Amino acid sequence: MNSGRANQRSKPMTGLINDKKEKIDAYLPRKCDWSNKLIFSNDQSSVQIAIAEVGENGQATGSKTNVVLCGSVRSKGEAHIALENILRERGLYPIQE
Amino acid sequence: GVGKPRGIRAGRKLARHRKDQRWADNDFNKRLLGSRWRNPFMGASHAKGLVTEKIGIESKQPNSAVRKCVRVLLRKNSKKIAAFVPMDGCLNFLAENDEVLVAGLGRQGHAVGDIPGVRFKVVCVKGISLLALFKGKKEK
Amino acid sequence: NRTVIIRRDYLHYVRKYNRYEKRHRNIPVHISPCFSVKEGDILVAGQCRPISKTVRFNALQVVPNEIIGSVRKQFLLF
Amino acid sequence: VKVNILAECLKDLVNAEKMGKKQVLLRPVSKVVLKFLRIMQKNGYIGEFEVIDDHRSKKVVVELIGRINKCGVISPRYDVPLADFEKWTNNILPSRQFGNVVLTTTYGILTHEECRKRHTGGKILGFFY
Amino acid sequence: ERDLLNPIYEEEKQKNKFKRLIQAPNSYFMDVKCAQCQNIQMIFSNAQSTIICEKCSAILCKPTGGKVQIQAGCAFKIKN
Amino acid sequence: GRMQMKGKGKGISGSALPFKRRSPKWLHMTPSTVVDLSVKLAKKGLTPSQIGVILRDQHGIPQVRFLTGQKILRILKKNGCAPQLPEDLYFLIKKALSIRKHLEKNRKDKDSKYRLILVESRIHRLSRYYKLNQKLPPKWKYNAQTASALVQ
RNA sequence: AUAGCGUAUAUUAAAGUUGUUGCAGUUAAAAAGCUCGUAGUUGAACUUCUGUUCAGGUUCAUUUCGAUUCGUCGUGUGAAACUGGACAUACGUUUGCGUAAACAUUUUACUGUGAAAAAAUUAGAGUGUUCCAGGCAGGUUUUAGCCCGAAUACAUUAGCAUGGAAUAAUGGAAUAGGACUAAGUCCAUUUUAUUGGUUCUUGGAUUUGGUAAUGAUUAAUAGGGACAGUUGGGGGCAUUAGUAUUUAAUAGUCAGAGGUGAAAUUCUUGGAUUUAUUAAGGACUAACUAAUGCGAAAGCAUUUGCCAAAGAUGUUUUCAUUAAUCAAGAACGAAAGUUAGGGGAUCAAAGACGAUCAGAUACCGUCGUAGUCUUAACUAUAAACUAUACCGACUCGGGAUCGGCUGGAAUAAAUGUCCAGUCGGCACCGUAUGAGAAAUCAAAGUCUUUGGGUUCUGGGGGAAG
Ligand SMILES: [Mg+2]
Ligand SMILES: [Mg+2]
Ligand SMILES: [Mg+2]
Ligand SMILES: [Mg+2]
Ligand SMILES: [Mg+2]
Ligand SMILES: [Mg+2]
Ligand SMILES: [Mg+2]
Ligand SMILES: [Mg+2]
Ligand SMILES: [Mg+2]
Ligand SMILES: [Mg+2]
Ligand SMILES: [Mg+2]
Ligand SMILES: [Mg+2]
Ligand SMILES: [Mg+2]
Ligand SMILES: [Mg+2]
Ligand SMILES: [Mg+2]
Ligand SMILES: [Mg+2]
Ligand SMILES: [Mg+2]
Ligand SMILES: [Mg+2]
Ligand SMILES: [Mg+2]
Ligand SMILES: [Zn+2]
Repeated sequence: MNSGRANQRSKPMTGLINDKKEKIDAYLPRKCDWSNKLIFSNDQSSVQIAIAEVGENGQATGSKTNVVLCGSVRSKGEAHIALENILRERGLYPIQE
Repeated sequence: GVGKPRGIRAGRKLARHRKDQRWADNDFNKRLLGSRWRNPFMGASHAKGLVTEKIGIESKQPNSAVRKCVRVLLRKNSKKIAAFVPMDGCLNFLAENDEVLVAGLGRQGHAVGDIPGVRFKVVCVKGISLLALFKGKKEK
Repeated sequence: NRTVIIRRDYLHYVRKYNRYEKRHRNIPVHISPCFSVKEGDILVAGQCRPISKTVRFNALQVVPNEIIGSVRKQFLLF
Repeated sequence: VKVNILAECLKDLVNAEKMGKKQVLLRPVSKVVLKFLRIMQKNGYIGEFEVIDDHRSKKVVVELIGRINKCGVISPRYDVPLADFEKWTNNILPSRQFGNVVLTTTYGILTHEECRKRHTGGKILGFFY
Repeated sequence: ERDLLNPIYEEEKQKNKFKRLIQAPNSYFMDVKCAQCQNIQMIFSNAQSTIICEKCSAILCKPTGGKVQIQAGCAFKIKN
Repeated sequence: GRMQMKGKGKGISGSALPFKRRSPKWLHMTPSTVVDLSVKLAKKGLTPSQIGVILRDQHGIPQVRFLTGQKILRILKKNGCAPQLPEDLYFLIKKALSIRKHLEKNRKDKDSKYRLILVESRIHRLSRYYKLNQKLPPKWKYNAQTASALVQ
């Protein structure tokens, strides 16, 4: 039962847009990739993990997946889970052999 | 929870409950039973009276002075009232047994500042103002 | 004698607390001998000229029904 | 003693959204709870949901992402004439710009907006934003 | 990893009967063979009071607290 | 939860009906045969519940209504053996009376006086139900002396 | 501030310090000592879901376009929620010209329209009273005239009319002639210009055949009841023990015992204290005894027997909303105290004394009455304390504990161990990106992102319970 989660990412995020179709929003916060919360200016503990892409020779491609996680999630110790699953849905975990 | 009914047939219990608890609010209480009317002014704004006594009243701690005052016999009530006489040497503008106009001190039934327990002030002497007299606009 | 009392229950709305309140009214009605009236039945009555001190209403139609327990406690708003 | 199944299911829901949970088991359930969910889903907040038939009342699993800031019930279910709409949208909702107050009407259960477009009103159920 | 909709068997078996998704009971029914007269009877898993085989009147089961004590050489199979 | 125990009364005793509504496959008794047994048991003066138990333990009949379509009492009604006063109320009064009995003799026993108050409370509370639902004669009352001669 | 500006008093905001929205009640004022319970308030889930096609608008989007213009219009195409047709076991018959009626659809609350509606007010259109308050007038040389206004909204409750599908209450066929239909029997019966018989209709009742799928939703991790093995320092009767205090008896022995900070009142040769053995008499259940148990709370701890009662667990048992909370009204309710009898060992208010002290009518000591215990009765109160209302959900982790149950393991093979589950209790330890003024709190959390149900209580301090 994945459907809503997928549709959620289907379209891009937009700050405030007036009728003249400007973007009014000073910056577009990163949102957590698990809980989907907003990443604070002030968030002491919010984290962005970059994980490398691997060619069949073991080579790093220089390509990176970035997984953002938010303070409440790491803090509750959900992180070690969230990450793994975020890597499943992106097709990067488990690691093939 | 909240200890308070929420329900659409609950209307009267709610309103009655308020009609009760409302009594703990003081101004409501004092209003609702006549309290105003029994006070020495009989609900009124000011009152006229006669001067029984000129009296000094030693100020509350931590102040020392002699507050000039008068005991007045209110003409409407025939109640005896202890009233303060404002500003400087205004106690002199008063003679025993004059007509005098008296008002509240601004606490509505309570005493102000260092004068203990005295709830009233002097406004007029015979016909004239204490202000008029002080600044020496008119003469008694 | 040839007179019943009828009872109408209604919900009066109290604006402030924004809910209702259960009120009732008792109307004396006149019964023509042509009706069988069990206590706790359903009555239709038409307005009428002043027959007696209390009675301005006369019985038109009786509907039979069964009430359990006393007639008072039973509350029908229709 | 259970009063208001919509209230149970709604509060349990909000709780699990708030705890960052990925889904909710919801029990027991009614028409109204399912129509309310069909409403929130249609409107973008919850995701797909599944109904489970135990021979009695029922259970309902709800996929949530996270969107819901709050979703409440109002009890008692007051009477909301078209005139009173202003009140309830100002009192209940975060801003004019979004969020819904759901109502039962003789035309069915509606976003308060659906009610202006259907021109009716009168029984308040809950809200979500 | 956990899904409420597809809960794991060994887990639900461990849960209390009211806390499972299908809310399924723990009781069974069994065919019991009297040690003496060799009759077959049906007995509820947690059965109340006592059971005597209809042929020879000998004692098959004894009541407890949710267990029935199958007495002596009485052999049984669960029905399902 | 448990009625009239405030504070801690609250727990779950079991029964949980399986999902399959169809009667079980291993069961070879015709619904008619079942109705026969249940009525025999009934005429022997058993309770709808006690009948249920007997059928379940001894006879391999898990749920009688899923077999017949009629619950046990309804069967008893149609087939005419009827438990005049509902088993339900019957036991409550039997109890309230056993407490009367013990209490007339030990008059200093306070707990049993209070327990009695509770049980009678439940009795009236059940009376109202069975009355408004037409299962009891409308003028029927529980009194000490009236109910003591009342088939209990 | 300003041709005005001080002051007094009532009242409005300030006040979420009266709270429906919207407050507080562990310690700031605040949960009733505790249960039962009527009014009141509050109430689990299920029923024409749904799909397919047509049209009308109303919105939306825009790599469709256009036309003109300072932005509307037309048009796309698809996409919505409608609204309304249509067929699908599917919001009704039947009749007269999209609309009436009659029939049928259980009633209502609720909601949408509409009627009925007093002006002045208020909101508000028009209008330069020189502005403006405001008024209802005005504007124009086309002048024995002309142009134009005196709007509209609002008008809460209850009556009235009408559209309604949700929600909420209530209904209907469970002793059924219930429903439809055919055939009879009665009681009425408008018309046939009139009375009489037959009839006809019609409209009620009733008897019997036939038709139909004949008619009873689940069965709440709601509640009542049954039953089965237990568990408990729950209760009431009987029984019964045990040392201990006090006293007595019978033996012994002697000069001191007591008591204190020292002491003194006391007791002692009539032999105390002390020792041994018995006996009398009232209490009291030590140690085991615990962050253990039960009871509604007050409270409950020796043996055995009897009497009724209880939870939790176990149920593929039965009932089927029977439930939650609760003004009335009731059952309890430590101690102390009261009334009438008993009883009286220990302690022990009052009291008598010793001492201490400046004074002690106190703390200490020697005595000692009421009391303490008990029958019948009253009394209703406590820091009656988690100072924390009850029913219900939901939000972290961890061992342990008391009672059931379910498997498993070891042995010396069991009312005993251990292990793993789980239901219910009493708690504890961590922890909260939850709460709080904090102390702290796994509730005191899911509260301005403010509403699950229900009683109670508080509104500065004293006066004053
Ligand atoms: Mg005030
Ligand atoms: Mg002032
Ligand atoms: Mg001072
Ligand atoms: Mg000057
Ligand atoms: Mg429960
Ligand atoms: Mg204090
Ligand atoms: Mg309901
Ligand atoms: Mg049709
Ligand atoms: Mg002795
Ligand atoms: Mg003794
Ligand atoms: Mg113990
Ligand atoms: Mg005495
Ligand atoms: Mg001295
Ligand atoms: Mg003594
Ligand atoms: Mg075992
Ligand atoms: Mg607070
Ligand atoms: Mg904090
Ligand atoms: Mg803690
Ligand atoms: Mg609140
Ligand atoms: Zn045998």
